[PDB]
Amino acid sequence: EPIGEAPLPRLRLTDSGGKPLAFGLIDQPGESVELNYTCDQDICELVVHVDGTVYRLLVGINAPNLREVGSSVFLESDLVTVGLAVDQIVGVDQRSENFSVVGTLKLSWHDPKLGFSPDQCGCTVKSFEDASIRAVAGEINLPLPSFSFYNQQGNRWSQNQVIFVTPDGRASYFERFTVTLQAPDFDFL
Amino acid sequence: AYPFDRQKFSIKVDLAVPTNMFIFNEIERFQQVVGDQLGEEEWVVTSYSQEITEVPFERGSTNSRFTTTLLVKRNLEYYILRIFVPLFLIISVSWVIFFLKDYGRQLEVASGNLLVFVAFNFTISGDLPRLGYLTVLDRFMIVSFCLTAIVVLISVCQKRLGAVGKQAVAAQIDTWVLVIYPLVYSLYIIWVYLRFF
Repeated sequence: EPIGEAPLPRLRLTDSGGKPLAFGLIDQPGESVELNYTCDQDICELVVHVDGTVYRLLVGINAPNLREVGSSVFLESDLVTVGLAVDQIVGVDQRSENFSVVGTLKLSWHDPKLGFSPDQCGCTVKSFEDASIRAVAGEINLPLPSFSFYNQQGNRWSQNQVIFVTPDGRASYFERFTVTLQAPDFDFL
Repeated sequence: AYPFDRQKFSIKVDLAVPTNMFIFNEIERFQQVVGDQLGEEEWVVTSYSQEITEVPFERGSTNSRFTTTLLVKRNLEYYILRIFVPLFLIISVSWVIFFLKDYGRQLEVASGNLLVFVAFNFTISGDLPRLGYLTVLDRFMIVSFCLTAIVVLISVCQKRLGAVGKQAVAAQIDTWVLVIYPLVYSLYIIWVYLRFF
């Protein structure tokens, strides 16, 4: 239902692969749209498309009389938490307009995959380092974030990389780097 | 034409496989070719271009190529301030002392200017390759070098010539160097206006 004076957008429920399963049929009032589907397969992974190529959208599960923020969430998570800190300022080069820092990075997010029982290892946290990290997820084929220092010139000497995994799914990625960046707002007036 | 020149820079991307296996077909700009801020205030971009050609290799193999070109120009605020201002002042005063009839002092200032210029000669050469020809800035300094070693000749001739008593030649010839010195540089500038502007 639009907040106010906003045209009705297109909606469509398909499969995570891409095949469509259901469509939304609007009524005479025009202030809301309706879409209904009931699964009959062993796994039902669903995606909600909202097409407009602000607005309010409601999603429910097993909610007869949904008319008139539940107990739990009903959408997955790919939200990444970030954090950066500065430890040193190695130098400043006025004439070439760049500077260097030595810092540390923290990326952490939630994934229902990559979980593990405490029986496979007898342990509670698993650790990977250096280039073995590239030798994990490809077999599992689950997407990882990949960052990039946008305004970096040259190479980035990172001396340590580590990711800790907790059975429920939480993974925290740390990094320690030394990089040279560009400063384009130097004003000598 | 240094330092009044506008050079061009190229980026060439080439394929490592023959034409029959791959080629380049179309040029697509998914982003702005030249970003708004780049640094390097000394050079300023005025245009750009992209094109695709075909270059030969080996004996019967050719590969694609894709060229990006940038056209640039040089700012003149640094050069006008470190070189052109100190050089104009030293030449002007070495011409205004000519009003004083204290001879030999004319030699003393002109001798010192010989020492200064060889310093300005090494300074300018500091940031250029060991070139094989003549720039513009190199011609200007050659003219001032040769001209100033001629006024010392006149001053040493004037000093001896006034010992005999023939000051009439000395005073009359003194005014001659009062017009040749400021006229010549104006002549040289005109010869530079036509060849570049």
